[PDB]
Amino acid sequence: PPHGELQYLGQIQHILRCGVRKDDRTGTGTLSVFGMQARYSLRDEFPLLTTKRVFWKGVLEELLWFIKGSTNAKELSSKGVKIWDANGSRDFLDSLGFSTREEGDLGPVYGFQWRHFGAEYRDMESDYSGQGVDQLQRVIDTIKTNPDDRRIIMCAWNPRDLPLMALPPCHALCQFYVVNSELSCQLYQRSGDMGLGVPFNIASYALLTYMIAHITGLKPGDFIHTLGDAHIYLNHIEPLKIQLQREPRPFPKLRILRKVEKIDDFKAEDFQIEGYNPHPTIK
Amino acid sequence: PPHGELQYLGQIQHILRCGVRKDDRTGTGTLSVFGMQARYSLRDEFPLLTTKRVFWKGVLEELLWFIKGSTNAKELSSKGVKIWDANGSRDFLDSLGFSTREEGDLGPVYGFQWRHFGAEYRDMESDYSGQGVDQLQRVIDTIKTNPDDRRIIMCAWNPRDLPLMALPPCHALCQFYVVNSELSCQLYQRSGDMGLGVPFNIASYALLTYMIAHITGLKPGDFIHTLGDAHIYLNHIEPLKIQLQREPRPFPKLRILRKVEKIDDFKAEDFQIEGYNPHPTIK
Repeated sequence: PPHGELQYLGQIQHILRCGVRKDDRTGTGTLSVFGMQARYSLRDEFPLLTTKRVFWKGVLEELLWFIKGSTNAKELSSKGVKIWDANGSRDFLDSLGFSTREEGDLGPVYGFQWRHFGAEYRDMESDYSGQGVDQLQRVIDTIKTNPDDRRIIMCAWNPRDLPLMALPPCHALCQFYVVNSELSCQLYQRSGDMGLGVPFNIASYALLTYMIAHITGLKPGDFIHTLGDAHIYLNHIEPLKIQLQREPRPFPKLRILRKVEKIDDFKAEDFQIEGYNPHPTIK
Repeated sequence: PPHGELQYLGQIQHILRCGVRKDDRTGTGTLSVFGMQARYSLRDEFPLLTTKRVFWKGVLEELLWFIKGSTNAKELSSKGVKIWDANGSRDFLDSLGFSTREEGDLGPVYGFQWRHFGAEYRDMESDYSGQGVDQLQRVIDTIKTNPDDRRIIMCAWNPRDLPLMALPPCHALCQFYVVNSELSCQLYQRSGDMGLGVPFNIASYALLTYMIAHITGLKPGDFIHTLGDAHIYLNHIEPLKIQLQREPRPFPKLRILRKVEKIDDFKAEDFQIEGYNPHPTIK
């Protein structure tokens, strides 16, 4: 019965052995392979990497933040997760050109894209209800009425809204799949920081799958992860070499205590990870 | 060198040997698998299904037709290809509830999105010039300026252009990757028919590569075909079993004759296949 984390650790083995140098927007060089796909099981397990601590409080905290549609990093920075705030700051904010944007305004990110697609973006405080298109719900719905639908997709990438967001989504699209009352998900990430980012995503979208299988009375299945430019920065090569050695521990279990009906009602206090024992630190 | 067709024939032995039963729309049954991804090398050879002849014409024609930005199926039938010709009648349009829809009108399909993403659609005829986001052009554009950027995505999926669209996007999106003057492309298929569909789609997106490469003085790298719902129609059971017997023949060579500068000036007679040796179909 092979372990899930070997899938992730394995992809790293590959990137290191065959990855070619490639710089980014900041020109920083990285080793990189293009086009990958891992399949983590969600069956009474939770793919929260064990060869290194994963920011669970962030994973959760941010996920709900999206569900809320909130597109103001200042509405998450106060939730105890400062992994966006630097995108709303006057400096970088105005730096992008939107010098006329309010401090904390990230723009049309996932949140607004998951509930108000195509919706003319006004502001991070502007009312958008009935405004646009909400796929997060439409996804939920379809699952319920016709789970055979092989077009239960939820795109967050918007060519129109692209040159207006704090930064393009690394999450192109995710299409849900249902068979034998099990809820499978496939996420398509365009870019992927196998070092300090990818693991945080495996969680984030394993979580959502768990939340929806909940609401829909479905049962968690397989979470397929597909990447375009899979890379790792050079700083990380050394650390990852060691972590590459650590043996993967048993994936924890995710349990929701309060039975919820409206996905929009879910609350941070509604989940509790039990059994998360990652390895100390590496650096 | 490990044959590449072993991939397709490799994904098929799985679909059968492990696929569950999953019926669909007009509801025939089919064994399914969710999450797959083959990698096809585009180095000095075109990935053309050898175990079974492929309608290279329709493939070649369809593409140029997509570049055109045509939503008129008849326009594609005119070149002697009747694949998208299903909807080319007032029978299908009304079947969805379309009256104003003058026969042949496929709606805001792919070409309309490629060239006019988010554009306001009226019908086949209208002058959509400058209306929307032309992912296609903007793609070849970015491949020349800075091919190091990881945002070369061609999204043909749009939630607001779905209810009006004819046949939903069986290619949610695709992403281009360049490195060391090499051009690679991975296509995301929300649903693929491993029987008589995938072969075509494969060749159909490999070509677009060869074209983009040629226009940007780049060399065809890899073609990552990432599938979502990969299924084998029950009908196609018996045949595909034996097709799994006839060892795969050398992948074709698509030699370009002349130098188009941009995809748009490409002509049907611009592609000469060399060495295509496909098996003799039975049924």
